[PDB]
Amino acid sequence: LVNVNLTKEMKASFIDYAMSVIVARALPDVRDGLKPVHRRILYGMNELGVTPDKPHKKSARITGDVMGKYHPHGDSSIYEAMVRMAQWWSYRYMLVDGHGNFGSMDGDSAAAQRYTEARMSKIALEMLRDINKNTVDFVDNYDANEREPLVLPARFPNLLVNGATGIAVGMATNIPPHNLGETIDAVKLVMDNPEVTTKDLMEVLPGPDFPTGALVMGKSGIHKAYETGKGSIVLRSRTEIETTKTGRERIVVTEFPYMVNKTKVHEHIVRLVQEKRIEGITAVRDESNREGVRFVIEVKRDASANVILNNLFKMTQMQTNFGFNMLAIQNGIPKILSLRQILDAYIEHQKEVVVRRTRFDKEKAEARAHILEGLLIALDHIDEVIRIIRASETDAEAQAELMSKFKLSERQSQAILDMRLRRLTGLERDKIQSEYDDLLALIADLADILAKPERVSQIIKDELDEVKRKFSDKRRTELMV
Amino acid sequence: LTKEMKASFIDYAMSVIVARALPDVRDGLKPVHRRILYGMNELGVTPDKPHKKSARITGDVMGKYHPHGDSSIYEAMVRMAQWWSYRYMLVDGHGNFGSMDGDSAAAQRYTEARMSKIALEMLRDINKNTVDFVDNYDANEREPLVLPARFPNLLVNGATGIAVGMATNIPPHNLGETIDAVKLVMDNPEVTTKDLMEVLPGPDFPTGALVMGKSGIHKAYETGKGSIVLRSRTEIETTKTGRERIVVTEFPYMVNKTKVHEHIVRLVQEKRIEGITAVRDESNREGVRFVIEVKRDASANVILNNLFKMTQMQTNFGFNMLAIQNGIPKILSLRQILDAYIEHQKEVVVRRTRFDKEKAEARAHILEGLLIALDHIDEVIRIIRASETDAEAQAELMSKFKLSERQSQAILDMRLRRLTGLERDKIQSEYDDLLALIADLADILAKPERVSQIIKDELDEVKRKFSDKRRTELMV
Amino acid sequence: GNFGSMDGDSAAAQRYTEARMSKIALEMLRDINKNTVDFVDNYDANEREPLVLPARFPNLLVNGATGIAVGMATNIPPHNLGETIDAVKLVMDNPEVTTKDLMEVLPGPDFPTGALVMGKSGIHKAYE
Repeated sequence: LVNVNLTKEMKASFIDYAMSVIVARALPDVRDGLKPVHRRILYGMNELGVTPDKPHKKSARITGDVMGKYHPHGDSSIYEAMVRMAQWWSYRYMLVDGHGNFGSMDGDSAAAQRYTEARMSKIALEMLRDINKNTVDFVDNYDANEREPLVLPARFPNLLVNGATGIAVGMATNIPPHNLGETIDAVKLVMDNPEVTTKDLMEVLPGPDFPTGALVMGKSGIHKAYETGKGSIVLRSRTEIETTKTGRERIVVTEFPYMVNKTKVHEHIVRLVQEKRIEGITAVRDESNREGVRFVIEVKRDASANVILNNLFKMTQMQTNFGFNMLAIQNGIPKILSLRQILDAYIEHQKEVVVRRTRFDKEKAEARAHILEGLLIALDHIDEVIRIIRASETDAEAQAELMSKFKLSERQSQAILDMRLRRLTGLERDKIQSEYDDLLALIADLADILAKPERVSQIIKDELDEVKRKFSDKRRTELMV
Repeated sequence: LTKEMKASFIDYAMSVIVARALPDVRDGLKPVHRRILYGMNELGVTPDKPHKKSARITGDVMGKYHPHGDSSIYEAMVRMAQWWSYRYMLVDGHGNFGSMDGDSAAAQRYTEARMSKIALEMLRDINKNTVDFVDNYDANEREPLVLPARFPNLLVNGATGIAVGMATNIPPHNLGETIDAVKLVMDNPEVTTKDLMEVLPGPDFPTGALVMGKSGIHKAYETGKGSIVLRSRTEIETTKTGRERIVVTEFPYMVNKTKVHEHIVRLVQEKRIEGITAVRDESNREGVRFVIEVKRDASANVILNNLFKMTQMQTNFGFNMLAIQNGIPKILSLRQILDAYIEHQKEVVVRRTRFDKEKAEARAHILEGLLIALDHIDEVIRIIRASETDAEAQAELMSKFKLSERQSQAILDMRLRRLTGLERDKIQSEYDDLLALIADLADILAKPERVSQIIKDELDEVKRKFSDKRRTELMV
Repeated sequence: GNFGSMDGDSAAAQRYTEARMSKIALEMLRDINKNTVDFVDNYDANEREPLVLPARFPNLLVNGATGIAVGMATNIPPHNLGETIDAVKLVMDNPEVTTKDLMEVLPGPDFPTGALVMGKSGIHKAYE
């Protein structure tokens, strides 16, 4: 069978086994927290240029395209994450704009692979634009040729606020979600104020949010989990007693906390009927739910319906003991972070992002500056260089005489030599001079941004406010003590 | 009314006859086959690349024109692959085409073909405005009504017409014999029919036969009417047991072996010579082994004359020998094919000369502008520095020297690489070369015999490239 | 598909041209093995085409014809089939019958819509 005798290669293959199973499935990353397959989806959708501006497209074709541009990995988790980042209700924020059959929230994952027709959302335009941006190393695949980026850089801790699902690999962890607006607020307060305290930002930060809209009670678990990320908290559904025209009372729920089925709990209600461990209950009904979710339990008189609500949030699954585990990974090794340290690593990432983008733009401007330096030096002593080309013979003689007379490089001399008559009007000569000084002003501006670091902070805050303007984030949940 | 009905009769009869009856004198190439070769040249894919297996070619053909069947277009393809029927050669192909056997190759697109070697030089000079064009009914692409030629294929491949008024037999001939006939009529406008007997000893076949007559050939090349003998080859050899064995290789043309053999079996089996149960007619993939053995107490020659009376081993092959030119049919003789091909090639060469003068004098005008630019430069530079517009620069150049608009703008098309003096001498050298070639073409245009010499040049080109002998062994 | 019923709207949906035939060609012609009709050859003169349509049936006598504007005009007006079979079989078993006694067998020239016919002098002229 095995007959493998060398324990050393067993240990080495076992370390690669463990770390590769880590790297494969979902991890608390530095910059996106995502699966690498998510990164694959995003980078393929970007570099194919499939915008939401353009119309919809059959997406299983795109799935096979990305699968063929990448490794021959299995289709299952691919199509799973394809659905998951198109599910509007599960992830708090919108990524993939599907068009087909999914199942709403009640245990029917419709998997119509033929009908896989979709687009994306407009938030990847805020997520990543690294076309020219020297940011991230690449790994090569098909006989080691074609790029794949290591990480997903951004200007945005959105995926902090999204939430994570990486549990069964080694030890368990997740990321519970918040909303974005007060996140922007507390972040900018740390930006302009690098020496703030936790609880004063808890004054800025409400509870961990949920897309359905949850009733939150208690803050001791909030105190523990904003610090150390461990503990379960209690969650209740928006549930009311309503009187009829007859005086009969009605238990009316609006939503539920996270990871709840209507139908499994409904079967559990029918159990509780036939289990004969709860009384009073008459009608278990649910209709018209697509204009708005409306599930109604209706109970006879002389029953103490609020005590029955107490019995619901004691024994039924309507009560939620929602636990946290945010056990981080920063450059491979597992860690654990406070809410400050997350944003700190975000800050220094934005530092490196804007610095490297500015240096790429710097080298753009420097190269074009050397171009226009050569142009203006050609404009200096024109007829002498006319005599030069009327005299000399070769590339070597021309470059030697131009370097002796004007101290320029070879490419500069040849770009001089590539000047035609139709770029010899004094109009375009002074337009060269004008755009030359424009780029000089841009170089000086970027050097001034290199002088002081806080301009980066200010521009980040500006475009955070732009995103919060285009993406107003009202609340949906409710916190109590 | 009835005059308009007569107009419809005349015009529609012209449509049908020019459609599917005899082609022009100028090409000898039927317009179906003409468009086959034109679209296969406009495939562009060389015969050097391996020849294709597709009906996409014929789909573009049917997009070029709607017939009463593209299966007939494929029939035209296959009948131009019939080397055993139509001579050398118009198809570079691979697929099933059979022989003169009764073969049915239903695999239509499954055959391979592309351009052929003779077609390559046969249809050059499209890029020289030599031949006129007409638009299709589809109003999108054009087509030529005639073709340029490098030989009278009229004589190379014959004609087997249909009787719309009457059909037409035209026999094939030989390559180099036709070349010698061209040279003969070129050197002498005073040739005779015996001269034609010299440079053409006789019409030949891709298979071979025997033509015993002489004056039928004489009336064929003079009157255009007459019938000949087509005879099978006969070889009388000795069986080891004493039988006058008959070996046959050649045959009359358009004569399958199969039904002839069946009628021979019938004539045996109708109370006649029945002891000839010896018909060894096989192994014909090396050649033709059509061997019988005459029975004992019977001579071979009587059975030979009886099968000549069966009109299949000896056949009166007639000739109608008609043609189409200037919208009319015509009874044929030589100095008509001959002078027609001569003056057609005159048209082609002279119009090619005119087009080459067009290109050469246009480029000469360019290099005029180039050398006049390279005379004096820096003053033009400094006056350009006193300007800000290419229209102003054009007006400045018109004030400076005599140029064209194209010349002025091409002088504006000068980077700094253009500012040397060696390339001045190079442009001057090619300028004098081009002036010398223009004067050469003008002197050739003031030379009638030089055209004939160019015709001799192309004849010697195709003669060094190819030749063919008389495979059809003819005794008279 | 789409045709238009009888009121001047010839629907010509060439894309929608989806069809079958009727079961009467099984009575019309079965010449597979049947040495009946010469053939003419087309694409470089190879493939068959029959000269005529033989049958066992004068059905197309009873159908009707439309050949008018070519030279002079002619048609074939239709009958029905049953009394046609009757009068034909009477001529078969009786080769020496008269016209009007078969007009006793043959009603007027028929029409598919169902027409009111008056008069028989034109019937006398046109059957002759």
